[PDB]
Parts: sequence; C-alpha cells; structure tokens
Amino acid sequence: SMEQVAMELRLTELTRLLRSVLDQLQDKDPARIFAQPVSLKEVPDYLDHIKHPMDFATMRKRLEAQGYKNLHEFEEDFDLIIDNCMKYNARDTVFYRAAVRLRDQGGVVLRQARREVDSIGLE
Ligand SMILES: Cn1c(=O)ccc2cc(N)ccc21
Repeated sequence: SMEQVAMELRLTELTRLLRSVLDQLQDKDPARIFAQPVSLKEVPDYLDHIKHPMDFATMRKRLEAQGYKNLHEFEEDFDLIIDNCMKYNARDTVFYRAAVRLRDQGGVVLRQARREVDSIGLE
C-alpha cells in the first residue's frame, strides 16, 4: 500500500536523523570507552551486575536495521550505556567519569534532536 511506503519513508528519515545524532554522541566519547560491548571474556562477572548491556556498536547495528521506531527508544539505549557504567564502576574511575561527561555533553545533542523529530514529524 502507499500508506505502508509512506510510513517506511518516515522511518528511513528518522533513521537518517538518528544516524547523525549517534555520530554526534559518539564524538563525546573520544576515549572509545563505550564503542564496543564490554568483553565477557575479559570481564566474566559483568552480566551478574548488568542485566542489559549496551554500547555504540550495538546501537549502530540496531539503527542500520531501522530498529528504532522513535527517539525515545534510541534514548533508552543511550541511557543504558551511561547508567550501566555508573553502576559497575566507582566514582573515582576513568570509566564512571567518562560516562558522566558523555551524559552531560550528550544531553545538549538530544535536546535539539527532540525538537527536530517533533517539528519535522518523524514519529
Ligand atoms: C567495565 N567497563 C565499562 O563499564 C565500560 C567500558 C569498559 C571498557 C573496557 N575496555 C573495559 C571495561 C569497561
């Protein structure tokens, strides 16, 4: 149907915008601490602590499969990256502090992304 196609076009547009947001957010992690999943080989107890791991590579895979239907779903995964890290690692670690900086700097990007999704009407 034409309606289905139109819906798919909107999703494709959302995916394009979220790809830009994702690139901007990942730029705020220059250490690449959050680039890849935490290695379960190197951190064998990780899943005892963290029930829903997340990282930028995993987000990018979902994004390219057009698996984010709206911005909230994308934000939920970004928040997992930060929140998981701030629980597993103590305040006096480079990991926790990287997450705080990513949260603080990412908030600016997400603030405007929300306005853009709303104004263009991508959800
Ligand atoms: C425990 N942990 C995190 O929580 C986040 C990122 C990270 C990166 C490496 N390379 C090792 C451990 C890590």
